[PDB]
Amino acid sequence: KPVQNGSQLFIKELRSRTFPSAEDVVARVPGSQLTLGYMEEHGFTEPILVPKKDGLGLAVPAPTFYVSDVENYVGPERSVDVTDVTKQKDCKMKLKEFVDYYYSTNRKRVLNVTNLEFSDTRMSSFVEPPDIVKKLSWVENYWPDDALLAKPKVTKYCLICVKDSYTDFHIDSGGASAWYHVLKGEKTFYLIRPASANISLYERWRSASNHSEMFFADQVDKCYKCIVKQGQTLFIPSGWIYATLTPVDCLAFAGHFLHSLSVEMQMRAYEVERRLKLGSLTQFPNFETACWYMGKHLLEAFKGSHKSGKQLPPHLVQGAKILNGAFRSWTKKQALAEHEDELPEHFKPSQLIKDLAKEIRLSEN
Ligand SMILES: O=C(O)CNC(=O)C(=O)O
Ligand SMILES: [Cl-]
Ligand code: NI
Repeated sequence: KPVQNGSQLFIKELRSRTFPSAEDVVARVPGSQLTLGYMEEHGFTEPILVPKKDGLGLAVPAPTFYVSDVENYVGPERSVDVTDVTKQKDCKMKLKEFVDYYYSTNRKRVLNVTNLEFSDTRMSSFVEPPDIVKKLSWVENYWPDDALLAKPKVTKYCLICVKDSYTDFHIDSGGASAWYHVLKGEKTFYLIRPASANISLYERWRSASNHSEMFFADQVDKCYKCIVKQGQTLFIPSGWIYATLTPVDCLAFAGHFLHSLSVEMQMRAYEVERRLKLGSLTQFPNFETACWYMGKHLLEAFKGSHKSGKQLPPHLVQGAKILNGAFRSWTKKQALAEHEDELPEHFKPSQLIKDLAKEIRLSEN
């Protein structure tokens, strides 16, 4: 007799379990200290909690902004993805109907909205991602405004979760990093380090037919518990395997981004999700396109280095090597035309690869 993940009993069982504190792993940092220099010094390999939004350059509405306000600014008629936590099955419904449920007393069901991207709505102007995210983000820096392919629509999510909701262990799509801001309520994260063997266990667990009957954290050494409270912001690094529990009704904002400190992990995660073939619904759209733009940027940086007389930093050269490898796999004979759909206009992949390979050789000397 197995326990279904996200069921009433599961939650009761999970609430009772003791986990190691995120204390020893999650750094608490004031917003003004979260700079590019800080990220480079530490490598953004561990999650970071910023207890107050001051200095982050994050814009969000006041905590007097309610789910009812979300309905108004997003649009009552908007189709949204709703997860039935007690079944771990998703469905579609008008936001109006979810909001109706949310304000119901005697909720029979445990339902959440965790995929509402609002950048195309009136609510978009009320939220601006942290400055550090804009500084790190490959799309923000390298995807041109006049591009014929649409930017990955992953920059502004509104998360609405009722008390006792649960999101099972996962790695976010594209191995993207995340910022996560709790506006009202609190959100508990269960964090697992993306050590290589953990990643492999994760892939095997997730590919198993009975994954919903198995608590993944049982298979790893350390799963850290991190409570994120009202007004706090959590930055989750590339590749981290995590689940969440919602202790009280919670409203949160989040966004996802790729960056130059985790090229290797981004590719490893992308490779895993492609073998899993999930149709994630939360997929990082045009991950490959963002990588092509990064690759073009790196080539320009290499060429520029000859005029500046200053070498690119080692992690960028290593990043270039990893990207060039991916570029080769995506354009191989058998490498499909699913891959060609993600190539930006005006790209000559075989020429880019050859030019990057040469610049890398020159740089290494
Ligand atoms: O909000 C939650 O409980 C879970 N959200 C995520 O996993 C995410 O934003 O990527
Ligand atoms: Cl990005
Ligand atoms: Ni997630």
